[PDB]
Amino acid sequence: MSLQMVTVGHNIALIQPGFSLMNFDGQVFFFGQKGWPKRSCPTGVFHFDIKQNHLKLKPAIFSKDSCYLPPLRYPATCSYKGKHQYIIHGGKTPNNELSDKIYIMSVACKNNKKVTFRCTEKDLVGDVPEPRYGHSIDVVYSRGKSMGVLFGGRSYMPSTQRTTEKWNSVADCLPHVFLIDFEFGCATSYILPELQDGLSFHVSIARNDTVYILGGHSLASNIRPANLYRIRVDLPLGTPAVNCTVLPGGISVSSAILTQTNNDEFVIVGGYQLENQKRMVCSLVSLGDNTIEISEMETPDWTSDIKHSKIWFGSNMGNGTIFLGIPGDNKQAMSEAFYFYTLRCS
Amino acid sequence: GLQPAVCLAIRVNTFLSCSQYHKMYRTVKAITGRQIFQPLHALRNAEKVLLPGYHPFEWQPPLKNVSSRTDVGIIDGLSGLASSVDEYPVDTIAKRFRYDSALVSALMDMEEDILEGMRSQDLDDYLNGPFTVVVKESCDGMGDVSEKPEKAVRFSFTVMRITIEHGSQNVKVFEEPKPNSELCCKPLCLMLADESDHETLTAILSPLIAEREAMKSSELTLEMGGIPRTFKFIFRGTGYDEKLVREVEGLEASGSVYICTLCDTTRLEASQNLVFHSITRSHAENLQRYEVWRSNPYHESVEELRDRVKGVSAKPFIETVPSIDALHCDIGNAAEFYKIFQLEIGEVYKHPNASKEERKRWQATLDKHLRKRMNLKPIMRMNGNFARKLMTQETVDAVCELIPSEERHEALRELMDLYLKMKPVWRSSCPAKECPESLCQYSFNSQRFAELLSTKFKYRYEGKITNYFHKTLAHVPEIIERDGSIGAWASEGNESGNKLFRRFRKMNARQSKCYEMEDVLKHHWLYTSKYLQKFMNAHNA
DNA sequence: GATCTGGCCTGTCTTACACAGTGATACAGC
DNA sequence: GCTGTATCACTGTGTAAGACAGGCCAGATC
Ligand SMILES: [Ca+2]
Ligand SMILES: [Ca+2]
Ligand SMILES: [Zn+2]
Repeated sequence: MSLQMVTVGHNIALIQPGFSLMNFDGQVFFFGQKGWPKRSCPTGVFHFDIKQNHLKLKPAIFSKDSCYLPPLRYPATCSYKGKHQYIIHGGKTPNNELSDKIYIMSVACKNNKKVTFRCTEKDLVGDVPEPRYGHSIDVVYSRGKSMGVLFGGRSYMPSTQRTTEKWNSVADCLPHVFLIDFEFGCATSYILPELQDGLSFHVSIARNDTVYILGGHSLASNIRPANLYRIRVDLPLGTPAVNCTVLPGGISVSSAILTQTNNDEFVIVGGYQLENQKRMVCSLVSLGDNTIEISEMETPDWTSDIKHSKIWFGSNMGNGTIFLGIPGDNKQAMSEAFYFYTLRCS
Repeated sequence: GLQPAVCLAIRVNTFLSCSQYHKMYRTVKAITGRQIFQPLHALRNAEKVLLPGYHPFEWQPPLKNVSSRTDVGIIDGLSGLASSVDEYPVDTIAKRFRYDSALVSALMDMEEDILEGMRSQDLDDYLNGPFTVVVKESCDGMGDVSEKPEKAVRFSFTVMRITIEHGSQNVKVFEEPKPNSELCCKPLCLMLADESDHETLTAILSPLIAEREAMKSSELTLEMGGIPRTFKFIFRGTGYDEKLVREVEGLEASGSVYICTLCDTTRLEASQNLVFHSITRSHAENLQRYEVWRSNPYHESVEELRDRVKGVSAKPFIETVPSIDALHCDIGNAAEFYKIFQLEIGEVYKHPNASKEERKRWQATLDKHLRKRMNLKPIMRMNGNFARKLMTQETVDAVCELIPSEERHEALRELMDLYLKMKPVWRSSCPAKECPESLCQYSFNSQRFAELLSTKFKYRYEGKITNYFHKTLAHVPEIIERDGSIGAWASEGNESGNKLFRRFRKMNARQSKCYEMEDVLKHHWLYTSKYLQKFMNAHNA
C-alpha cells in the first residue's frame, strides 16, 4: 500500500498504453514504444531505470546476430528462466497487423552495466495459432521437461468476412490451448471441453506444473466473468496430456496486472470490474502446490487523478514494483500527455 | 421558375445556411408572387442524385473483400473498430465513403463531359470500350483548426485523365483543364488526428488501401448514356509533402543522412555528385528492404546495416509514386535563397563564424530594405504569395544595390536568371509543349547552376546541401521522361482546400462532433461536382 | 595519478505549420 | 450611361519535432 508519484525524463512521448516491461538481472527494460523506432534509439528497446522518482530511458543496443523487431502493442511475454530469457509472441504492430512470430529475448553481454541484447526470430512450425493479441503464454515444467502453454485472446475477422466496413472489427479467438516446444518450435493445438467462450486480457499464473487463469473479458458475450480455470499439464515421452478444472471463487476483472511479491504468492492490482467501473481494490493471491486462493490486501491509497481518471494502464517492473500511467485531463493548463505512478507493496 | 439543381449549386456555392435560404425563398415568393427558388425538401431530394450511393453498377470480377452492395451512404471512418475501455484508447472522429462508391459518382457526374469529348474527338457516342481512368491521390494534415489546438487530415483523390483504347491507339476522351485547383479534388475521408499519430492514421487509412489494391485488377461496368460502359483504373498517389512520403513509405525522418525519396545518396556524397542519379526507390523494393532489415540475414551491426538498407526502418503501407511535389519545391527553394540573401548581406565569405546577434540585424535590414523597394510584407512563414513575390529580378537587383562588393552582383544576378530559366519547366502543368525548348536545354541549364554553386559559392555548398535542391537537379529531367507533367501531379488543390473545411465547419454543423464530420463531407462533396460547376460558368458560356 | 570515451547538452538544420477575402474603387468594354 | 470584372489596401509570430556534430566532462580505466 505504497503509492508514489513519478517524474519523467525528456521523452515522455515514447510511452503508450499496452507496453512491455522486461526484468533482466534486476535491470528493467522497456519495449513497445509509440510509433516506429526513431533514429536516436534504433532498437526501440530501452534501459529503463529510475533514480529518486526520475527515470532515464536510455537506449539499448543489440548484438551482432539479432533480428530487429517491431514494437508490438499488446504482446504475450513469458519468463524462460532456463540461461535467463523472455519469450515474446503476438501483439499488434504499428500498422495494426497482427504478428504471429516467436521472439527469444536474452542477454548477449553486459560490460560496465552497458547491456547488449540478443533476440532471435523463432518461427513456429506445425499447428500454429492465428495471429492475435490479448492472449497469454506461460512456461511450465513436468518431469525434467518444459513446455509453453498458450491461451488465446482476440483477433481480427477471418480472411473471408473481412469487409471494408468491418475491416478493423475484432472477435474472440477459439478457446483452444496451444502447446509449444521451443527445442524445435513445434506447435500442437488441443481442443479442450470445459472451455467454451473466447477470453481476452486475462491473467496467467504458472505454478511450475499447473497454470491458473483468472479474469479476462469475453467479447462475444460482452461480459467479464469471474471464472478461474486450473489447467493441469503433463508430458510423457509419447503424447502429452492436458486437463481443465473449474474452481469457484474467482474475480470478474479484465486486464489486471500481476507480479511476484513472494515465492508461491503472487499479487494482482487494479483493472476493470465493469465497462464503467474499474477495479479499485487490489489482491494478494496466495498460491499453493495444489490448492490456491485469493485474498485482498489492505486497499492501497490512491490520489485525486487516479480516483478521477476513466482509464489506467501499466505493468510490473519485475521486483515487486508496479508502474502505472494516467491520461490526465486535457481541459486544463495544457496538461501533459500522461502522468506516472509507482506502487510498492513491501 | 428554376431547377432544383441550379439552386442547389447556389446554396452550396455561396455557403448559405440551412435556414437563411428559407428566409430568401420566403421573401422572394412573398414579393414576386411566383416561386423562383425551390423549397427545402425539394432541394434535399435533389441532393441524393449527386451524392454517392444512388446508381447501379457492378464489377468484373466481383471484388475480393469488398461488400457488394450498391446502396451505401456515408460510412463510419473507424471501419468497425471497437473502442472499448478494455483495449487501446482512440478518440478521433473520422468519416468517409467507400472507394468504389465515390468513383461511381465521380465518373457519373462528368457524363456530359465525356460524351461531349467523344463528340469532339470524332467517335461513336454509342461506344462501350474499355476506358482507363487515371486517378491522382492526395493527403495532408491541415491542423490547428479549432475555435473559441486540434488537427485534421483529409485523404482525397482527383479524376484526371479518361482515355479509351480505340483501334490502334489511345485518345484523351477527357482531360482536366485545371488539375491543381481546389474545386476538382474530391474529399474521400477526413479525420481529427495528428498527421504523425501513426497508430490511428494507419488504423483509418488501411481500409482505403485495401480497397485500392482490390480494384486494381477488375473492371467496372456502368450504364453510361444509354448503353453500359467499362472502366479500368490506374492510381498514382502523388499529393504528398516530403514529410508524408518520408513517413508512410517508411524511410527515416526528414533530417536523415539519406535524403532523396527517389534515389539513394548522402549529403556528403550528393554535394559532389550533383547530376548522375536516377529513380532507384520503388515501393516493392522498399517493402522487401524492410524485410531484410527485420531479418538481419548477414548479422552485421546497426551502423552498416542501415548502410545496406539505405535508411529504411519501417514497414511501408501506402503505395506512392516516387515524385516531387511542385508547390513545396518552390517554397523550399524560395526560403533557401531568401536565407542566402540574409547571409550575403553579411558578406560572410570575407569573415566566417559570425555572431548570433548580427544575423538578426541582417534579417532586419533585409526586411526593411525589401519593404522599401518592393513593399514585401514582414512575415515569418513563407506563404504562396510571398513565394511568388520573392523570386523576381527586381528584388535581387535591389539587394544587389544594398550589398557592397562587385562579384556578388554577377554571382546573384546570373544565379537568379539561371533559376528562373529552370523554374517553369517544372512549374507548368504541361511543360512538354508550353516551353519545350528550355526543357531540352535543362541539362546545361542545371549543371551551370551546379558548377557556379560548387565554385563561387563553395563556402557553404562543399559539405551539406538541402533536400529540394537535390530533387531539382538530379531528377526532374527523368520525371518528365517517365510521367511527363509535373505541376499537375501536385497537391495544390488539396493544400488550397483547407479553408473550405473551416468555413463549412463554422457555417454548417449540428454540434455533436459526429454529425459535424458528416455534413462537412457532404457539403464538400456537393461543392466539387462538375455537374454544379457547369452552372457557375453559365454567365461565361 | 594520466587519459579516455560515451552521455548529455547544446546547437544548428531540415521539413512542415496560418493570406485569403471584404467593401470600395477603377477601368474596359457594351 | 450601364455593367462586369480587376485590383487594392488592408490585415497576422516565430513554432514543432526530429536528425547529426562537436564540446565538454566525469567517472572508468591502466
Ligand atoms: Ca503537409
Ligand atoms: Ca499543407
Ligand atoms: Zn535523388
